[PDB]
Amino acid sequence: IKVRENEPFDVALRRFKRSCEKAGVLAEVRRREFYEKPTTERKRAKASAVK
Amino acid sequence: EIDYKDIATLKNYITESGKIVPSRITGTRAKYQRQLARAIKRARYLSLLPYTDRH
Amino acid sequence: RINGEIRAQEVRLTGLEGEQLGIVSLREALEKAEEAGVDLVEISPNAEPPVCRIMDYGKFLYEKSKSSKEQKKKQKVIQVKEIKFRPGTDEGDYQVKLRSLIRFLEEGDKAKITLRFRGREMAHQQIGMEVLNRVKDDLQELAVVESFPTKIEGRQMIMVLAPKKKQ
Amino acid sequence: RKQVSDGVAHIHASFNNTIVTITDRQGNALGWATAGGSGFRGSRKSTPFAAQVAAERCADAVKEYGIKNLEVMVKGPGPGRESTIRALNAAGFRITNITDVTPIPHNGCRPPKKRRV
RNA sequence: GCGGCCCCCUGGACGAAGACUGACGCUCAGGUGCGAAAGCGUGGGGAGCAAACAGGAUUAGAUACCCUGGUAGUCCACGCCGUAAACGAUGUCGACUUGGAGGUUGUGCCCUUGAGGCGUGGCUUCCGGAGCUAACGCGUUAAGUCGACCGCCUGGGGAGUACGGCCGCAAGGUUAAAACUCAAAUGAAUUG
Repeated sequence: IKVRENEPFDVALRRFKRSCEKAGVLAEVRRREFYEKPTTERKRAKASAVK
Repeated sequence: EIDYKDIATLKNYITESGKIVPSRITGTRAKYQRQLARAIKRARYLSLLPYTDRH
Repeated sequence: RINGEIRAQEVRLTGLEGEQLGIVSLREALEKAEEAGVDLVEISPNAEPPVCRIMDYGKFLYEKSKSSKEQKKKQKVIQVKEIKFRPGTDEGDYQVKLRSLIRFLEEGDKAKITLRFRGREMAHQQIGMEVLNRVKDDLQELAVVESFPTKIEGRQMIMVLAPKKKQ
Repeated sequence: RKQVSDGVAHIHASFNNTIVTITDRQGNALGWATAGGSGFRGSRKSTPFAAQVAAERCADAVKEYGIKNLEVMVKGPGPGRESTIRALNAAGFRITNITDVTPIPHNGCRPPKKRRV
């Protein structure tokens, strides 16, 4: 995740690595633990976005 | 194919971090990526490519 | 006042161990604080001379914060208490309410009571005053009256009791 | 003083925290600042304007040395993380690195559960 | 119910041709074993957070919804416990009956000549013919037409309790209780 960022850009341009790290999942597990539920929530975008 | 000694060729299928690229992007057959992932993990054990690129 | 915000010509500076340093230039104190690698806090700017206390920044910060915080928790533990009373009282739920009320009062919390009168009591205020007296009658040595009701505000009553303090 | 052109800027943007700390290789104290120390008690400490004011606060606390560039230890997806760097990178100096050092633990520990809201 | 990489045993599954046994098959009352997590017994550990518990804020509040600590506990060793929305809310086995779009797995050939057709199995989703249903829907893996054999249902509450028995010291688990009460509890579908 170590990159040699320079002056002009000043913002972001690390979307791929930020998505790879994905602190959201650790933030969510920080509060409550489930082990089961996300399986039901998925398989809906692919099923719906077809025509 | 069944080989594992093409780390240069293998490097194309890893991220800059070396992370495991799903076939959704590459489009390879599942059988192939299975052996590819095995080879990648074994190479990681041999420290040819790191666990992650920040090491 | 921090750094250059200090404007008093003469200030009272005291050492870390409490020695009397007298009135000295602010430059030396600022240099000592900067070498002390932490931030600078002034306590009383309005005093002439302003009083300055030097101690390592958040060590002293959160020590005094601890003192104030424990003094805040010195106040009685606050839940909120309110149980209504109705003249249309039955046999045992009367005792249920009485036990709840005495349980909350023994907790040593502030008083908060609302009492609803059943319907047409505005022309029959006699029953209301009698049941209030019976509350006093059932709390002769158990509760103390602070104000005596004479006026009816809508269908409820505004009245505040006081806690029994051992004096 | 004693320009070396390499150092460390530890920054950690949390929900109620955002800080900047400046040090060289060894780690004798050089500079740091806290948003909570800047005020903003309550839900204001990590807010972007408080974030950036603490950022130029730390920057000013460390402008005395005049070295050219350092590394930035980017940490914490808490509120801010951009107004902080935006106030920092605007210092005019060169920047060397942006690194999200926040580790990726892999089944590390069970975290708390109580909070309903 | 099962996911990093190594080393020992391995019911399966299908494709190929061949081979020899010659009905040797299905359900299986009781009977036998396995069996989510929690929990209970003797040995080590607590990074983990949380049962109780400790400090705070809180409205009509009832230890409450959030904060900081926190014991068992979860992990290996042996035993017990055998229940769960243990549901695809569909007992097991075999035979027949429109069509399409999938992935996934394999052999055969011919252009593998790239990423074509062929016959493959097992599942997968979307469909939807007929038909079946009160409808919802189901719909070659039928809730379609049949066959063979077990299990189970007979208004609601009373009530999975009364007792007895059985098994487990332990928590409890299976078999099943009337008197009384009701005229109903229902299931699918139309307007705010």
